[PDB]
Amino acid sequence: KSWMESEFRVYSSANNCTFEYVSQPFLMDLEGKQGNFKNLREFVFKNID
Amino acid sequence: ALTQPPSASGSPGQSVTISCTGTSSDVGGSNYVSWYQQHPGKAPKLMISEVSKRPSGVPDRFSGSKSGNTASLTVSGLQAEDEADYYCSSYAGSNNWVFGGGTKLTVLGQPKAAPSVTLFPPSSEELQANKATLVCLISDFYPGAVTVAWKGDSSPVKAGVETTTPSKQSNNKYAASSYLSLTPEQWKSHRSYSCQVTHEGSTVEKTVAPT
Amino acid sequence: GGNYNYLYRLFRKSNLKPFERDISTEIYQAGSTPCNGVEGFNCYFPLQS
Ligand SMILES: *[C@@H]1O[C@H](CO)[C@@H](O)[C@H](O)[C@H]1NC(C)=O
Ligand SMILES: *[C@@H]1O[C@H](CO)[C@@H](O)[C@H](O)[C@H]1NC(C)=O
Repeated sequence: KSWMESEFRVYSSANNCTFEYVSQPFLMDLEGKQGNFKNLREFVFKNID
Repeated sequence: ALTQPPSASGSPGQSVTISCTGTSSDVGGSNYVSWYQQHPGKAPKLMISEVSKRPSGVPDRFSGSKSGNTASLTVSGLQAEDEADYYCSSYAGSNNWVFGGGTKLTVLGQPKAAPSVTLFPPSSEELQANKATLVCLISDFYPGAVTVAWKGDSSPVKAGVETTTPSKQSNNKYAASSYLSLTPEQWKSHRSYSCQVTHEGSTVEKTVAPT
Repeated sequence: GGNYNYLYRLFRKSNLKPFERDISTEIYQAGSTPCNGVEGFNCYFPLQS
């Protein structure tokens, strides 16, 4: 009785890393709902200096 | 290689052109095309840099241009002394660095001459010597852009022939020679051979038949 | 005899923005014809010691 995280297919290699951060562990839900959109998340990304 | 016609000449105080007509990906696909000059005995001297540029010296009669896969040089005014070879050159793709073929550039102040041709078949002692050589001599043909072709009874041949580069005589015209190697059984195989020489479009040929 | 552990970039297409870092070692093309990742005619390794 479970939805589980199986694949992570993003990159092949990662050679010369400069910055790295990893948050504290948690566990999301991953369960597929069937209602209406219940969550809005908004982000602003800027890149200066 | 690249292509340039091996003979071009004109009157002193005029404009002569020389075409380099390379392919793409060395001359058409680039811009680093140069022109050199070699007097008979010296090192080459850089005469024209990229496309149309000059070093110091180099009096402004020489000019260059490029119109696609054909770059060209033009001398505007033969003083007396710009007889040279004028190799064109290009940078090809992978550091290749190709070259040209070389064009003699004379200035016959007078009237062109006729290449006197003379042909000799293999002597008798050579026939007894189990070998055979045809001898084609060319002489007195002012402007030196001669070329030669050899003929068996009806067909051209391209094996066993050696051709001297033209050499200047005392009268300041040229002379040349070519040799044809044959086994005597091939000498009597074909009923006759000939040496033809072409010179400024014109052509003269001589012919000899075995006995 | 020299210490060659310290390097600097000598060639780039444009100036850096402030506070960025360029650790790429792609071969700088000084000419009009490309060179496909070999050093040679008008193509230089962009880092010197
Ligand atoms: C990145 O990787 C390449 C090849 O593995 C290496 O030459 C280079 O030194 C690395 N970068 C740094 C900052 O060490
Ligand atoms: C950012 O990357 C682009 C790649 O298209 C490059 O053209 C540009 O010069 C880079 N930024 C700077 C400041 O050079």
